[PDB]
Amino acid sequence: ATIRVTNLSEDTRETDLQELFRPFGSISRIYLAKDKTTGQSKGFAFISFHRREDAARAIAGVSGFGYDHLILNVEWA
Amino acid sequence: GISRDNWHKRRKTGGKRKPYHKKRKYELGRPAANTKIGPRRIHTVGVRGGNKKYRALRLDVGNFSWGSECCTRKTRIIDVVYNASNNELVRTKTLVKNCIVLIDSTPYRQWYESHYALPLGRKKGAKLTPEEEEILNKKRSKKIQKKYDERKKNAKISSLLEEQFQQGKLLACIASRPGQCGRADGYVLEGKELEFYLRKIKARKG
Amino acid sequence: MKLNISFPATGCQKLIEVDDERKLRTFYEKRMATEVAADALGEEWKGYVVRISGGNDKQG
Amino acid sequence: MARGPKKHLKRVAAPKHWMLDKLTSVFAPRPSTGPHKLRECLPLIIFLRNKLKYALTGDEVKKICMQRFIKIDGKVRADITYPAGFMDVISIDKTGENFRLIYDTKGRFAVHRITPEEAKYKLCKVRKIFVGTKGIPHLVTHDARTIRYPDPLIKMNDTIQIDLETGKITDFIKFDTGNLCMVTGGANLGRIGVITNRERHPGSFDVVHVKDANGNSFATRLSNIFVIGKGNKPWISLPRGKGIRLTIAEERDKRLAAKQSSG
RNA sequence: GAAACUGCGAAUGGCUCAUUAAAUCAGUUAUGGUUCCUUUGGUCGCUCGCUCCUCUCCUACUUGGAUAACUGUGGUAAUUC
RNA sequence: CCUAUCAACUUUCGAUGGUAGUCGCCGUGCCUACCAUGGUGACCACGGGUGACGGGGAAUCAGGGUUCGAUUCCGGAGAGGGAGCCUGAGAAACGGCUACCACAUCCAAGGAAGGCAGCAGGCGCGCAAAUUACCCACUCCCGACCCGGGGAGGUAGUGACG
RNA sequence: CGCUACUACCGAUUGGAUGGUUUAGUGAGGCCCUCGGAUCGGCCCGCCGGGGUCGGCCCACGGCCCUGGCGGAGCGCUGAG
Repeated sequence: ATIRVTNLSEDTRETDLQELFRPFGSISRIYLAKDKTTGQSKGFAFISFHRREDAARAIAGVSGFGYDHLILNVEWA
Repeated sequence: GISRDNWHKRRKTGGKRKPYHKKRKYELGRPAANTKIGPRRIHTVGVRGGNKKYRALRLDVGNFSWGSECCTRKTRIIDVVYNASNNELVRTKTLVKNCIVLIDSTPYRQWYESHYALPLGRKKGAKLTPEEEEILNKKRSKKIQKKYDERKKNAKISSLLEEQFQQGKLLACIASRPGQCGRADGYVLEGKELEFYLRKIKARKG
Repeated sequence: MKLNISFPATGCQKLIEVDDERKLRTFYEKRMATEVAADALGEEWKGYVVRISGGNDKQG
Repeated sequence: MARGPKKHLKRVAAPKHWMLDKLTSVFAPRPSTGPHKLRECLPLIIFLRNKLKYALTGDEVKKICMQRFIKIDGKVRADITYPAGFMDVISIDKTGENFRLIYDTKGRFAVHRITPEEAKYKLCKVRKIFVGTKGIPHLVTHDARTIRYPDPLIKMNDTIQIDLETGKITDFIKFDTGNLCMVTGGANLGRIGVITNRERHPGSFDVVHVKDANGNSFATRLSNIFVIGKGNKPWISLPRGKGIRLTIAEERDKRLAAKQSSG
């Protein structure tokens, strides 16, 4: 499905997330909201998995898992 | 759909088989005819490998054979008195192979009296009065002597047969599948078999 | 709607546009076989008996 | 799946004794349905353009057939992959040449010209002799030809001269000990010889002890023995390679001696 | 001779090995337990006269009547509608 | 093939058998009545696992063995997942159908049409794998047919698997 | 006993996720089966056109019969539906 990720840093880009979400199955694509007028990575991302099982697994784990000294928040989009 | 295979169910060992392929047209195993008693309809059905199979829905006539005289006559089948496959079949009046049915006495008796030119006895008062007497008199003027020489130990037939004539119906056994053949044909019960079926009919009732 | 009225003696057919409610309404709740009177539509369909035969809805 | 029978056969999966190539063509001719089984058959095409070499395309093969210059068994065929078999005669009516198919003991189908006298008839062994419907008798030959009212003393494994002008039985030869046989299939392919003894075993499979002309003795199943006439009385000639049996050493000596000695 | 009806192919072909542990499958056997178009070979007048309606059942020098393609009018935002 | 840190198992929704019937192209607990209490295991059953399709075959080994097999051929199986069905001798068929479920598409919002584990190609995936090409002339297959159609198949291109 | 790093274990949160089995309930769809008659003709009763016969050998138009046309009566009664 599509899952939303929030509480991203501006030092956390698509590439940093790409390796992070591989133990929860292979991502199809990682879209990340950027605005270059203010900041870099706004704070919201949308990761798109190919399969429904893989997507749900991510939401469960990643929520409570630390990455760059912040608690990532993941939830169904 | 409705199914018929050996690659399902339990093993000898107490194991369980796991499928071989997915249901196929050959396995089809069509629902029952459920043919009973009422006005005749039969339908032609297209079945596997080509060929035509009759599906009977309602039958009420059969071709019942008198096996000790080697003649078969087409008669009514009015009811199921006994069936040994299931008791319910009798009650519901569903015709299946080996149903013990009731057929008319009168055509078999009429055939015998005419053919042998002497009556078995007297079936009934009503039966006697217009003809039976006619047959006894003979239409042979002339060739009376020929009949007497020809027929020895007649003016009678076997005890079991005579007893059934008195009842006004004869017990008969269905010797064909009424739902697949489309024929409810059978042979008239006689000797030991008739005695046994009457014993069963009496045993079950009451 | 447009009535596709055919005279089958001549083998002809034509459309006509009738949007007048009274002229139409006569043919409503008729089923394909039933006769109707076409007198409603004018003098030129007066004395005509019409057998409804079919047609097409909206969305085809 | 598999929802029905194949209508194709690949090459390099066809029977060896047809003498096709390996992988240089990806499809074999495949016999049509007919009187003989596809293993033992020889599609018309292989005979016509691979042995007698009258075509170098498939386009030509179809065009040849449509001329209808070819009769097979006295009857007029036009099938591109006709399922000819054992002692089936091919009749070219444009050249007056009659060829029959009989095994080499090498195991290769022989191109074996016969006279039009010997192409009048062929000897066919009875497969079943059948009391048919309404008490009319029939014999049925191996090549699935049913002849009604057959001679009233015949019994199983008899041979029967079938005639191809007019059909029907044109006498018969009775099955007896010491009859000529050609043993077909197996490890005894294309060998000719007498009988000697037929051993009978109740239940399936009965073996027939054969002795060949050389004096090599062997058994095979009755099924693999085909009766081709009366003992020491051929009705068609021996084919190339002896048709009896020859050793690989002898065969080498023939191959080198004949080659560069002709022309 | 476009078309259309009719008949046949369309189950074959090609692809991939997920599934399944005596299941599949291999080799050896069976169908006397059964179905099979086609091809190849036989089987092609008749009711054996309803003790000839079939000499009157006298349509045999041959019966009955409807759809396509076609022609015309059309509907649908969009359909191999 | 591996497993006892799987030792008892199979029928109340038949487990095995007798008898009789329904049903099926046809055998048969296939299904059902009635009637029996069977059937199977330390010679590993039963249960669990499995990148577990099977064979012909492949690689290395003195010999003995060990390892490999989706993959040019043969058999079986499936065509997004399930279930049902029509045609036909043969199909429970995705370049047929129908429903639902998961996916995707058009929409004027009423509706409507769909299945590349076919050939090319693209996306995703990864350490990993090619032309959106040309042709039915060959090789064969199909048809009413020599005549037509074929991503069957041939042909080139890509190609330091080797 | 101490720095540092990895791993298995136990763990509040009756943490979360996914897949397969499960009682019971509900149950699409098709198939089978009991019905139904939306629908259309056919064979019979009016007028005619032809033929024919029992108005009429003027046996001819026509009535009447047959069949075609067309409507109506019972829509009677068979088949399809």
